[PDB]
Amino acid sequence: PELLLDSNIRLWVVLPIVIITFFVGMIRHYVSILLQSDKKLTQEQVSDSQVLIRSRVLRENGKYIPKQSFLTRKYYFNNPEDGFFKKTKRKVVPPSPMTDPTMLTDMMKGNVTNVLPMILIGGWINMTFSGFVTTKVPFPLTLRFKPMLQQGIELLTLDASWVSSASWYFLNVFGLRSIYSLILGQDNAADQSRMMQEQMTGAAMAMPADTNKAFKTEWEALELTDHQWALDDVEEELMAKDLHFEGMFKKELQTSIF
Amino acid sequence: VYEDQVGKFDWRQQYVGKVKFASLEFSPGSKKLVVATEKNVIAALNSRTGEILWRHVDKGTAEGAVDAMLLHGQDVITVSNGGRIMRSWETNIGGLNWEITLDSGSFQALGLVGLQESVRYIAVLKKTTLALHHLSSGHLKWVEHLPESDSIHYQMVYSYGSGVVWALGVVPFSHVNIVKFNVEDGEIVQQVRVSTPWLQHLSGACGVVDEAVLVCPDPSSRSLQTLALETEWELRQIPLQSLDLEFGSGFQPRVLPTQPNPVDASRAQFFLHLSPSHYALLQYHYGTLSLLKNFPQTALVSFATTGEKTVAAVMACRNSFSEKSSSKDSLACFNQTYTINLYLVETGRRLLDTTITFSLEQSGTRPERLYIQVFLKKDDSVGYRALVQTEDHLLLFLQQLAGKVVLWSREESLAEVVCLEMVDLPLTGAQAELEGEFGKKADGLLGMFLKRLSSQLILLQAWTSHLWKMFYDARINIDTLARDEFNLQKMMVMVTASGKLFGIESSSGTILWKQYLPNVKPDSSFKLMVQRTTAHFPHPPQCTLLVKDKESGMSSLYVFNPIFGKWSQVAPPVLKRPILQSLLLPVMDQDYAKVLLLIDDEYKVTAFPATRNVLRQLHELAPSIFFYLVDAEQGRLCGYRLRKDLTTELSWELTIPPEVQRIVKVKGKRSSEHVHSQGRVMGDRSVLYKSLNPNLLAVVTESTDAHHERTFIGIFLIDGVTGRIIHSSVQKKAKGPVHIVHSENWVVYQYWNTKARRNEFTVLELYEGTEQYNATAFSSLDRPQLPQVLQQSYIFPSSISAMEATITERGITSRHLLIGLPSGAILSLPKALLDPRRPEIPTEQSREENLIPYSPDVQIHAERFINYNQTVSRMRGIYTAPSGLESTCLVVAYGLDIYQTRVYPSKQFDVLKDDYDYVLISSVLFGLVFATMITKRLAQVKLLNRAWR
Ligand SMILES: *[C@@H]1O[C@H](CO)[C@@H](O[C@@H]2O[C@H](CO)[C@@H](O[C@@H]3O[C@H](CO)[C@@H](O)[C@H](O)[C@@H]3O)[C@H](O)[C@H]2NC(C)=O)[C@H](O)[C@H]1NC(C)=O
Ligand SMILES: *[C@@H]1O[C@H](CO)[C@@H](O[C@@H]2O[C@H](CO)[C@@H](O[C@@H]3O[C@H](CO)[C@@H](O)[C@H](O)[C@@H]3O)[C@H](O)[C@H]2NC(C)=O)[C@H](O)[C@H]1NC(C)=O
Repeated sequence: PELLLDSNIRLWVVLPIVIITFFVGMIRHYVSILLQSDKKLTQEQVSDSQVLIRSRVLRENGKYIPKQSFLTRKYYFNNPEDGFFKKTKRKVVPPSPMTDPTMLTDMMKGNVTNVLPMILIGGWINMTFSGFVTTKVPFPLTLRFKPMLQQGIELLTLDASWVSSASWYFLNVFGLRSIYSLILGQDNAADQSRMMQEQMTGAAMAMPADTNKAFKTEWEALELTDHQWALDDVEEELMAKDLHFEGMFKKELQTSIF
Repeated sequence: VYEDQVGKFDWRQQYVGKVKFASLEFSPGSKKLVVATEKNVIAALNSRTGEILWRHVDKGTAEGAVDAMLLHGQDVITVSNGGRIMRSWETNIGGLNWEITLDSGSFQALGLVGLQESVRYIAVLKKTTLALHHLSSGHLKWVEHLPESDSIHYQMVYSYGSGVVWALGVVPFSHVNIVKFNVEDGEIVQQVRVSTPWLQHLSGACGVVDEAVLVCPDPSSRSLQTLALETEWELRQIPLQSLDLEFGSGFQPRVLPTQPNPVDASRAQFFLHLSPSHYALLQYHYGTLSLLKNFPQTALVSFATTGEKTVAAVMACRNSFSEKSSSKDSLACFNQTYTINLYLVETGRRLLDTTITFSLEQSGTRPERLYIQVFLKKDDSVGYRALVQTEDHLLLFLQQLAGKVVLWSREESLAEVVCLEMVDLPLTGAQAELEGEFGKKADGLLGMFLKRLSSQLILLQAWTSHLWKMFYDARINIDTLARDEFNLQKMMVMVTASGKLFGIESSSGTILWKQYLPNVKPDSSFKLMVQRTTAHFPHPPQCTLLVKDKESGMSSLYVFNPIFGKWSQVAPPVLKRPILQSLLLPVMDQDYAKVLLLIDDEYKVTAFPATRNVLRQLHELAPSIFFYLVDAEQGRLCGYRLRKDLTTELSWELTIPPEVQRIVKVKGKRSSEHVHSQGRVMGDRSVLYKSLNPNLLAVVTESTDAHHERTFIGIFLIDGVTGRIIHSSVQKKAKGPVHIVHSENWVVYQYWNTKARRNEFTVLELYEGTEQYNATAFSSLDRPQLPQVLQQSYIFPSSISAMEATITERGITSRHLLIGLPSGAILSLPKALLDPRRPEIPTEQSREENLIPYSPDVQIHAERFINYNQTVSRMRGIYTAPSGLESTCLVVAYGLDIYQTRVYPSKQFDVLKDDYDYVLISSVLFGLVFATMITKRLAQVKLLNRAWR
C-alpha cells in the first residue's frame, strides 16, 4: 500500500461513475421496453400456427389416446386422395441460405461485434479525466496490460495494479450484470454491453418462413411416429394401496365453510 | 498553467550583505538609501518602506571589493577592486554614469578638490603614483610623481577650497614630509619636514581641523601635537592639563574630524577616543582649548550636518543600569536598552525633544556602527533618523517619535548559509487523540469493545457540535503549527557562518525564532543533524549541531529543538583534540532516538547517548561499522573499523601522490533513498539486473599543473568496505570547475575542455549482467564481480554553478536533474535524455521499445524554466526535500537570496485535475434520474394501453 490519494477524488469519480452506469443501464432497459412495437399478424398465418401446434401436440401427447381416433387424426393429416397439407398451398418466397454457407454463418453471425458502444462510453469517460488514478486491483497483473489499463499516465516503474477510470467502469459494467436481474426479474434487458442486440422473449413465436416446406416436414414427421397406447397398462394401479385419499381427508376436516 | 498560478505557493526573499559603506545624505530624501556591502554588491533601500529599488552584483571570489565611496549631490562615486576600475552610479535611476581606468598602483586614499566654486576634480593618491580625474566626465590629465616614494607612506590627503592640494607622508619611525601642489597644473610649491619619533600610524588617526591644522595625540608622554600646514614653521607641543588626562595604557588614541566637502572651510570641533569608551568634545581656537560635556560612557558617537548648524548624536547605555566589564545591562524588565540623544557642536546644549530609547531581544549583541540623518522642519523642530548596526549582522531603523521605535529591521545575516535542514511538525490534536485512544497494551475483548464504543460516542458528539456550527453559520501561528493531509509546510533550520541560527517556515516565510551563538570565528565547520523525530509524544524533538574551528581546533556540540528553539538539558563534554568526523547510526535505542558516535584525533569512538542498551547493541554489532577518512594535503585514503567494544584498526589503505593529482570533492550515497525497480527491460523481453551499492564512494581528483593541453582529470570509484577500485575514468583535455552528483547507480560529472571552448557532459552508469546474485543479502565482503561501466558525452552551453537531483520517498516518479545557471533561472531536465543506452545508428528494436537517436546537442528550452520571474543572483546551492504525497519535491535555492517552490517530476497523478467543471457533472447526474423517472411512467402507461387495447 502506497501512493496516498486525496479524499476528494474518491467522492467525485467513484460514486459519479457508479451512478452513471447504473442509471444508463436502467434507462437503456426502459427505452428498450418503450421502443418495442407489435408485429401485424394475418389470419391465414395464425391458422397455420394453430394447425402446427395441434400436430405438435398430437406428436407429443399421443400415448393417452384411442388407437382408432389416433389413426383417424393421422389419416386426416395425411389423406393421400385429397390431403389438407397437400392441396393447401400459399405463396413461396425464393430462398438464399445454402448448406456450407449457413453452416459457417452459424458462427460468423454470433455476437462478436456488440462491445463497441461500451468502448465509446469508456473512451468518453477516459477523455474527461486525462491523468487520474481511481483504484488498485488486488489481483496481480502483467506489465503487458499496463498500456490498456493506465492509458494516460506516464509511469514505467509503477505496477499495473493501479487502474484508471476506463477499466474501472468497464469492470463496473459486468459487476451489476447479475444485480440488474435481482430487482427486475429473470427477463432483464438492462445489459450495458449488448446495446444494439435485441434481447426479448420474442413477439409471435411461430415463424413459418416457408409454409409449404413446414407442412411437408410435419406431414412426414407424423407418418414416422408410431402408436403405443400407454393406457393399456392398468394393472399397476390394480395391486396397490389407497392411503393418500386418507391423506388430506384428515386435513380437509380442518377447513370450515366461510 | 504557470501564468494562471503566479504566486500561489511560492516565495522569494531578497537579502544583501553586511553594511560596510552606507551614507545618509540626500537632503530631499524621498525614500533613497544607498548601501554598498562587502560581497561586491551595491544596493538601495527605502527609508519609508524598506524594499530594494536597484542592486548590482559584479564579483565575489577575490576581486572587485569596494574600497572608498564618495557622494555628490545626485551622483555617487565608488572605486572597485584595488585601484584599477572606477565607475560612478546615480540615485534617481539605476545605471552607470561614467567609467574610468586607473594605473597599476595601490589605492590608499581619494578626496574631492574644488577649484574655486565647487568640486571639479577628484584626487586619487596611490602608493607612489598620484592622479586627479574629472567628476562630471572621465578624463585623466593631472598625473605626476612625488619626490620620495620608496620609504614614504602617503595617507590622509586633505584639500582646501583655495586651490592647493595637500598630502601627508608619515614613515613608521623616522621623519614626516608634508607636500603640496597646485590645482591648475602640476607644480610642487614647497615641502615641510618635521621630525616626530612618536608618530607611528597615520592611516586612521590624525585629522585636519580648523583651517589646515594637524592635530595628533600621544599616549607615551600624554601630549598633543598641533602644527600648521598653511603657515607657521614647526609644530607646537601642547600639554594636557585643563582636562582630565586619562589615556589607556595599551590603546592607540584616535581623532574624529569632520569637514563638509561642499564648504571650502572646515570646523574646529572634533572628538577624541580614549581607552575602550571615553569620548570628549573639545574646541581649539588658536592656542587655547575648551573642553565641555565630559561624556562618561558614550558607547558610540556620530556627526551630522544639514545646513550651517552641526549636530552630534551620542548613544548611551541608559534606561536602572548596571555596567559590567565591557557590556552594559539594564535591570528593569527587558534589559539591554540604549538611548540616543542629540547635542550641539558649537555649544554644549542638549535638545529636550530628541530622546530615543530602544532595547534588543538577544543577549550579547552590541552596537557597532551608526549613522545620523538630521533635517530641518517647521520652524522650531529638529528631526533625525538613526540607524544602529547590530554586532554580528543586522540593520535597524528608528523614528523620532511614534508608537513604536523600531520601524523596519532587515536580517543581513541570512545571506551566507552553510548548512540547512527541514523538519516536520509534531502532530494534530484530533490525530494525537485518535493515536492515544488506539494505544492498547493488554486488554480483553470486552475492553476493546468498550473503547470502540467510547470512541464512537466521542465521534458522535463531535459531529453534533459540527452540525450546530453549520446551523449557526447558515443563519499566533507558532501556537498552532498544525499538520495537514499532505505535509508541505515544514520548519527549516538555517545556520550562518557568523553563528546565528535562523528558523523560517516553508509556507509563509516569516522569521519564527532566531538564536545567537557565544562566539564563532570565520571559516568554521558546521554540521546539523536530526536524531529524534516529531511523530512521537514521549520526549521532545532533539536536533544536534556540531561546530569546529580551523585556527585553534576547538570542537563543540549543541542539542537544541528545531520546533520551539529552547535547547535541552543534555550535552556531552568534549576533551582531547577536535572532533574529526561523525556518523549517524540507523539503529534506534533509549526511547525513540538514534545513536550518534564521533571520532577523535586519538582514534577513539565517543558515543553521544550513553545508555546501557545502546552500548550493548553497539558491542553486539562490533565488526559491522567502517570509517573512511580523506585528506587533501596528505593525500591519504584510510579505512578503520570498530573491534569488540571501542577501538580502531587499519583495514584498507590508499595513497595518492599530491604532486601529480589533488583531491577536490568526494560524494557518496544518501542514507534516505529507496529504489523501487531493481531491473530493466531489454530488447526482446529479457530482464537486466542493475548494480546497487549502498557502500560506495566516489573521489574526484584533478591535476596540480595547469596548461593549455596538459590537463589531468579523473574519477575514482572506491568501496568504503574493502579497498577495491571498481572503475577509474580519466580524461586528457579538461580543466576548471568540475561538478559531480551521485544517484541510485548513475554518476553525473561535468567539465570544460581547453582544446575546444565548450563544456562536455559525461554520464557514467553501472550495470550488471542478465543473472542475479544472492539477491537476499548484500555485502561487500562477497560479490567478486566487476560491473559494466557505460560512458556518454553531451554538450551543455552554460556554466552549471549548482546541480542536484530530485529525491522521492518511495522513488516511483521520474528522476529530474536541477541545474542552475549564472543568469539565475533554474532548469530541470529529465535523466532519460542523458542515458548511456543511446544507439548511434537507429536500430529496429531500439526505436521500437523506447529510444530517441543519439545527438550531442542539448538546447535550453524556455518552457522548462522553474524560475519564471524570480531570479537568484548567486546560486550557491539548492536543497530538495521529498514531500509526502508521491510526486512532489520542495526545492529551495539559497545564496544571495532565498527562493522556494515545488517541482513536478511528471505533471501530476495524485491530485484532482484543476479544470473539472462540476456544473456539467451535476447536471448530467440529475438529468439521468429525471429521465429515468420520466420514462418509468411512459412505460407504465404504454403497458396499460397495450393491455387494454
Ligand atoms: C545469501 O545470504 C544469506 C545471508 O548471509 C545466507 O543466509 C544465511 O546463511 C548462513 C549460512 O548458511 C546462515 O547461518 C546459519 O546459522 C545457524 C545458526 O544460527 C547455523 O546452524 C548454520 O549452520 C548456518 O551457519 C544464516 O542463518 C542464513 N540467514 C538467513 C536469514 O537465512 C544465504 O545462505 C546466502 N545464499 C547464497 C546462495 O549464498
Ligand atoms: C514579471 O513581474 C512583473 C512585475 O515586476 C510583471 O508585471 C506585472 O504583472 C502583474 C501580474 O503578474 C500585473 O498585475 C495585474 O494588474 C492588473 C491591473 O493593472 C490586474 O487586472 C491583473 O489581474 C494583474 O493583477 C501588473 O500590471 C504587471 N505590471 C506591469 C508594469 O506590466 C510581469 O508580468 C511578470 N512577467 C511575466 C508574468 O511574464
